[PDB]
Parts: sequence; structure tokens; C-alpha cells
Amino acid sequence: SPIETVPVKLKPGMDGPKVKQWPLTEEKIKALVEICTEMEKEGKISKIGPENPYNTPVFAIKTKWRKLVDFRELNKRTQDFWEVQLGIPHPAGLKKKKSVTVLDVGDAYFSVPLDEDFRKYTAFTIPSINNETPGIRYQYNVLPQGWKGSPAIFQSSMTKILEPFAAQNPDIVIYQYMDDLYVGSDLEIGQHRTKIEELRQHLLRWGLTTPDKKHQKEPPFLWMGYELHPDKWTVQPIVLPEKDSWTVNDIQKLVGKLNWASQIYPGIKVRQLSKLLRGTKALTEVIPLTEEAELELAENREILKEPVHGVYYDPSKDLIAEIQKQGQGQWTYQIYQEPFKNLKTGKYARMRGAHTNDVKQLTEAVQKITTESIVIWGKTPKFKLPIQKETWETWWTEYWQATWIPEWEFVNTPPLVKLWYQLEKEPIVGAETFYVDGAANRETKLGKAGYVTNKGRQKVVPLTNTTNQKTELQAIYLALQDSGLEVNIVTDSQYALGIIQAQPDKSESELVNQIIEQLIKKEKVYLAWVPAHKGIGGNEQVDKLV
Amino acid sequence: IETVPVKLKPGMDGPKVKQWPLTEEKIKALVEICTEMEKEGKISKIGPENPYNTPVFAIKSTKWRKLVDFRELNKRTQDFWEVQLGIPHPAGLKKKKSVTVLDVGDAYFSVPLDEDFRKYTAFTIPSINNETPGIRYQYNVLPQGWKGSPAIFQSSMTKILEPFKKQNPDIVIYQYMDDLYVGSDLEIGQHRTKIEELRQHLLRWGLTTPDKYELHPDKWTVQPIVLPEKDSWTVNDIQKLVGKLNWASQIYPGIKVRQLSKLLRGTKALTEVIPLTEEAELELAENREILKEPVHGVYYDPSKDLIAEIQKQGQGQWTYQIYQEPFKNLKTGKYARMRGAHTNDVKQLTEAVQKITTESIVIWGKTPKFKLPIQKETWETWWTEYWQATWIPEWEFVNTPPLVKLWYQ
Ligand SMILES: N#Cc1ccc2c(Oc3ccccc3OCCn3ccc(=O)[nH]c3=O)cc(F)cc2c1
Ligand SMILES: [Mg+2]
Repeated sequence: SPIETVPVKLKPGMDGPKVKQWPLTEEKIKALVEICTEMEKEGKISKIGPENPYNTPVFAIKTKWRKLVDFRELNKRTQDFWEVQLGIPHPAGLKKKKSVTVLDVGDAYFSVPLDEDFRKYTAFTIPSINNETPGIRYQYNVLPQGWKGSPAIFQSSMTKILEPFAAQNPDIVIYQYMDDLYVGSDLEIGQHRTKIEELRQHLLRWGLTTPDKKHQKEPPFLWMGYELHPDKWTVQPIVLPEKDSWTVNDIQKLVGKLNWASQIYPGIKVRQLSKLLRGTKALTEVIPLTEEAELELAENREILKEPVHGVYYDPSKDLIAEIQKQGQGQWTYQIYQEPFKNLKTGKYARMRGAHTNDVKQLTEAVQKITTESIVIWGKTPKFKLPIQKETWETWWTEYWQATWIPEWEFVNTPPLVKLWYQLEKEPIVGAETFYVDGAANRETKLGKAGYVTNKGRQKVVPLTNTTNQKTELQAIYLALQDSGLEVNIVTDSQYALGIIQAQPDKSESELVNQIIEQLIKKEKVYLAWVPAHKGIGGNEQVDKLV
Repeated sequence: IETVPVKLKPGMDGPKVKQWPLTEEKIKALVEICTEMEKEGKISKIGPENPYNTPVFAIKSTKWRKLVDFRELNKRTQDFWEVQLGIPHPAGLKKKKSVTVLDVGDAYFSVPLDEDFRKYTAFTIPSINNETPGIRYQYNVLPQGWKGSPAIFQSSMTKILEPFKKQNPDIVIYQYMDDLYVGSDLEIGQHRTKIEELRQHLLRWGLTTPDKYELHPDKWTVQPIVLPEKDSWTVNDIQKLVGKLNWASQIYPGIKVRQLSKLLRGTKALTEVIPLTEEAELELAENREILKEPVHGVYYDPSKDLIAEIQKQGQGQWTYQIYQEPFKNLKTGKYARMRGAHTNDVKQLTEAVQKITTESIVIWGKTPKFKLPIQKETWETWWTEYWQATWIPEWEFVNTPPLVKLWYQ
């Protein structure tokens, strides 16, 4: 009540809400006047004599009716505020305290006074006697529920009411979150209970009620989908439904639960389950689950059968993070400080790059984990990674991008990250030289792929249902098939040269996978490029053939 | 101390950028720096009724400076503060035999900022793990990194500098935000003594400068492309040469290549040697003579902001081109510096970007938007670790540049 108000404007040019009242049923009108006389006696609202042009509607709903006040037309018109704390603390980032209590602030918004000049814009009206008589005219003296400014003004008002108490108690830790205060301390019990009663009295002096020690929440705390325990944290228990049929809505809910669990349960995989969502977004469209998807789901149920817990942060200990590969471009990791307990866990996936590579994906995962470490603890982990120094050094030296590689050390746990093949940097003396080309018709969608070599060999292969780029990859696949373990290849396609000079380990296109196999098998492969249709020689004859 | 009113371009709200997560060390440096600035009056804490936010960073030489990213507030003010309080850009600064840069941002911190405008300079010091909503400030004086600060101060600056200009007519002095470029054709010792003269003159009038770093824009601008000059050429070398000339031909009108193409008449093996014809040298030498000239008809366009592309070359080298339209380069060059115990791809890239931006400022008075070859989130994490300029270029992150890596070195 004595709290300093936060000044509040209307948006420029805009003026306050004038909205006609809807008719109200007889049972609701008296039930509203009943709440209003009590809110007035408490000073939260006040009657007005209509020199005030504004009005907004008032609904009622329910052994105790509650009052509702639609405020969209006013929230449309008031100024923006500082955005109200997006996100929440991660329990892996909390530090243990010998005592923790949770105070619910009751009537939170109605305890903080509204700015005076702005109050006139919250006027509302109760119709009386079937619109035969004028109704009462109230207006708010405190933050309305559902007003656009209430959460942020209450946040800063609370932060200002806590200032003297934090100043007098440097060692006590307070977390704000909406209606709640979370107080932790290393005081011996009883001294902590005394400090909690001190803070409660200080809060009540500013007009903020809080639960009695008989009503304060008991550990473990059920908070935002976590179980917060005195010495460990975990997610609240996950339930995966068993259904005879699955809509896109159900697969969304399931993928969400599985991602949520993945922060503490290691090894959860989401690739095949989410490939089901790649199609049209119609929410009710029933989709059969695929074989690999139900295998993934059962393998997830296997990990979720056994409960798992995480530990809280200790600043004195080093921050270690370890990464393991799984199938189809999936990676899992643990952030930990101690050998048998994790701070948290997680996953990463290649997220729709058409062709990728194990070292690139491992680097992107280290990037994701570095960003998570900075967010959650304000530092970056020491890394333990399944890759040798020569492998990563060779990749980051050949690679066209710049890249930061943090301090890391080898962990010889298979699968290992390796370079599966290397193109030669210079042409191979003594190795056959294929000139290759491929061409297709964009309308009829049939094409040809072929090659011509310096030994004198020539070949052409028909193709149905193909595209002009797919044929040029097919021509290279042909030269790889028909050569010895050392082969020079000369293509006229920028696209194929880009796909293959990236040295992918994997692709969503089966033809590129079939090329990758041949590249791992061949001992040496030099790939060269020349412009098409320039009569270069070699390429001229291959282009004539196709 | 009467504030200059500051108005935004019509229909334009204030900046509302998100503030990056920062490590605990950098948050502590920002908290100390701001705790001091608040009691010097330069900044003040603000309430929930201020919605705007601008990003803040901490950089380093052995102590932490704060660095505000005013790019969004600059787009929404200075573009109407270039048409109104714009700073003309001399064309002689690109020609002087030497150019030194001097930091003079401290001068802004006396001058009050317009009372109605301060809300738009709000910034947030993050908490770790969202423990708290951040510490929340706004500026009460002209902020460094805002492009309105030099524009408001420029009358005082041209006044303070005028007697030194009358003493030394041939020196060139240009101001881009916090920095003062000073160019002379003097011998390097005379140039540095004149720079110290300007430093002492600036001190007598109450402008401190940090030092207690020269450019040479006789740069040989936009270097010609070079063909390899091998003693003997195989089919592979001729193929790479013909493809490189063919890419050049979409830039240089007169390239001829047919008598190099007939030189590979057969379906030869890649490593077979081929003698060059008396006809084929007519291609090679003449394409070299035509490759050793500037492109005709390439002019700088004020209406269109500059673009800069970079390509990693290996061995610590980086090629770059500043251009406004494709294949119409206004400048190209190569950055190269390495120390094995002190260099990596991001350090080299950030140093190259600062060097290119400095060249761009000396030449045209505005900065390019980079097309950086790096993962987005990697750069967003690590770029501050080697940043040193008070200004920040615009940038985006570009997919693969294929095979041109050989074509630009
Ligand atoms: N309902 C509820 C709720 C409850 C508590 C929350 C919370 O306690 C803390 C407040 C201040 C310092 C540390 C804190 O927690 C450390 C972890 N922790 C938790 C419980 C326990 O018994 N012991 C223990 O070590 C922090 C928080 F971020 C959210 C909280 C939410
Ligand atoms: Mg072709």
C-alpha cells in the first residue's frame, strides 16, 4: 500500500478504452456487487462519478463466485514494459543450501498500488435492474489481474521491498519468481526459521501476506516439472501413453515429453519419432508409426523404467562435459563434476543439413554445450571427446569455415570419430582418368549418365525418374564402380563437386551414401572440375555421348 | 550544458534487442564498471516502464572495458542524424602516405544527453542461470558507440581542432564515431611527432587519449589476379588454368581461351605433360596483359551500403573483397598474420574483420556488411574475445564458398 508507484503511459496517439457493457444475468449482478463492496472496503477499488468516459466489461463465474475483467482493449492501448523474465533457473545451476523454504505471496497484484494518473483508464460498470437504472462505477487503485503491466511492476516492486532485508542479511539467498519467493541459507535450523519469520514480518509490513510455517510447502518441491530434493533434482515422472493410433498431436506431446526427460535421463533418442512430423501439419492426421520409430520408443521406455537423478552445482569443482555418438547423427552428452553423478544430460541432432560429417556434427555439439554451460553456470566446461588430435586437426585445417576448438582430451570409448576417407590434393600418376557427365530432361524426367576414359573405355547408363543434378552424381558413382582402387575423375558439375568435396560421412540421399561407400573403398581418388560446354577435351567427348 | 534534442525517424520505436548470456567473469567486470559509472552520474538504474534494451559486452589491455552494441539504436536515429548532423568524409584520407587512429571517446562523457531520449539507451547486465532479472541501466550522457554522440559533439570538436589545422594545413583529420583518423605525407618520424603534438593539444583542451598503430592507404588497391607461372604444365594445370580464366572472363571483357582449349584436343590422362603452342602463348601472355589492368567503369555508389566477403585460405591467410554489385569489386586484399602459440581461426577472422572495417572507413567513411564464413552461434559466442574496436560492423553467416578459394589466391 505505501509502495511507490511505477508511472505508466498510454501508447502515443492512443486514448483509453471506451467499451459498451454487455447485459448481465440477475444471479451474477448481485454476486458482483458483493465482491465489489469488499474490494472497496480493502481500498483496492473506488467508486466514481461519471466525469470518466472509459469503461471495460465485467464477467462473473464460479460456493464462491469470482469476478473477471476482460482487459484486451486496455492492454492494446498501454505502453510496453520491460519483458518479464523469460525462462527459469535450471536446477543443475543451483547450489546446495542446508535449508530452503518457499513463500507464496497471496493477493500479489492487489497489494501493489497502481499509478494514480492511469487509474481512470481502468473504469468498469455493473448494469442494474435490466438496464432500467444506472449502474455503479468502480475503478482500480491497484494492479488489475490481467493488466499488461501487472507482472513487471509487481516484479520490480517486490525487488524493491526486498532491498533492506538483503542488505541486512548478506548471506541469505532469495530467488524471485512471480507469486513466489524461494529462500535458502546455510544457517543452522531454527536460525533459518527465525530468519524466515523475520522476512515474513518484513513482507507483511509492506502489505504482502505469506504462508504460516504450518502451511509452507514441504520438500520435495514439485516445481515447473521438476522434483527438487534437498540433495538431488530430477524431472517429475514421465508418462508415455500406449495407443492403438497416433495423431500429430500425440506425436508432438510424446516428442516433447521425451525431450524434457532427456535433460537428466541419458540416451533418449528422438530422430525417428520426429521424422513422422516432417510432413503436413494437420493436427488430427493419424499416422502409422514406423518400425524404427517404435523401436526407438521402446528403447526409450527401457531407460525411463529406472528413475534417475541429478546433482546441484559446486563452484569449487571442475566442470566436465562428455559426448557420445549414437545412430543416424544423434549425439548425447553429460555435464558432471563427479564420477558417478551428472549435473545434467542432453542430446543433439543434425537438424536437416542435406549431407553432414561426423566431425562437423561433433563440433556443432560442442558449440551447443558451450552455450548451455555459459547460460547455466557462467563458465565453459572442460571437454572429454571421442576424437584423436590428428583427426580434428586435419579436419579443421581442411575445412572452409573458421572454427574454435576448446581445451579437450581424448577418450578412447568407441565409437570413435574418424576421417573415413580423403580425396587426393593432386592428380594420381598412373591412375585411370574418367571423364564423366550426366544429363536429364526436366519434363520427361529420363536421363543418361556416362563416362569416357583415357584408356579408351566408354559407358552409358539409362536412368528413369531423375533430375539433371542426380544424373551428374550418378556419373561419378559409375566411374567409382568401374575403376581400380586409384582413379582420377573429371566432372563438369559445380553441384556434384560441392557435395563431394565436402567429404560427407552420411547423407539423407541414398545415392550419395552409395558414393561414400566407394570413396571409403578406393585407395586414392582425385576429383577435378572444368567448365561445361567449352570443348575442353575429354569433357567434350563425354558431353557428346550423353 | 544545454542538451541537444534528439528525435527518432518518423514511425520508429526504440531498440529492443536481446542481451547475450555472459560468463561470470565478464558479468563481474560489467557490474564493477557500471557501479562506478552510476556514481559518476553517467548512467542510472531504471524501472519496468522502460521497455527498450541494447546489448552489452566486456572486452579487454589488462583491464575490462565495456562495449555497447548500439547498431539497432544507430539504425533508428543516426540515419536521420546523417541527413541532419552528418559528418562529411574527405577523399584525401585514402591517399596520405600515413594515417594514425586516435581514440577520443572520453570527450562524450561530460556532455549531457537529451532528457526525453535517455530511455532509448537502456541496457541490461545479465544474471547467471536467470537467478535475477538483470541489472537495468540507462545513460545520462552521450554514450560511446552511439552515432549521435559524435554528431552532437562535432561543433565542439571542430572548434577544439581548428587552431591545430591552421598550424598544419596539409594534415587530414576525419572523425568516425569515437575515432579520429589523422593522415600525413610526412616521414614516419615527423608523422609521429605531429601525432604527439595533436595529443598534447588535445590534452590542453581537456580531451584525454589512451596511448602512452598506423595505416598506409597507398595500398595498391584491388590487386590484379595472377595466373600460375609453372615451368611445365600438365593436363591438370591447363584445366585449372582454363577454368580460372573462364571465371575471370565474366569480369574482364577480352579474355580469349580457345587456343588453350584446343591444346587439350585428346581425351588425355590428367598427369600427362603438354607443350604450349606458339598459338597458346598468345592466350596466356595476352590474358596476363589484360588481367593486369583495373576493371573499367566500377564506381562507388553512395545509395547502396558496401558488402564484404571473406574466404579462408589456410596457412593463416584470408582473402577478402569489398564490393557493392557482384563481380564489380571496389577493393580486394589478403590478411595474413599468425603465431602458433597465439593464433586460431576465430582470432584471425576477428582481426581480419577489424582490419577490413578500418580500410573501409578510411576509404568511404562507412562500414561494410560482412558475409562471414563461420557458424552463426560459434561467432556469437566467441567474437568478443579478440574484439578491440569501439564500433561493430553488421554481419551475416554464409554457406559454402566452393572452389573460389583457389580462384582468389
Ligand atoms: N517450489 C519450489 C522451489 C523451491 C526451492 C527453489 C530454490 O531453492 C533455493 C533457493 C536459494 C538457494 C538455493 C536453492 O535451492 C538449491 C537446491 N535445493 C532445493 C531444495 C532443497 O531442499 N535443497 C536444495 O539445496 C531455487 C529455485 F531456483 C527454485 C525453487 C523452487
Ligand atoms: Mg554436365
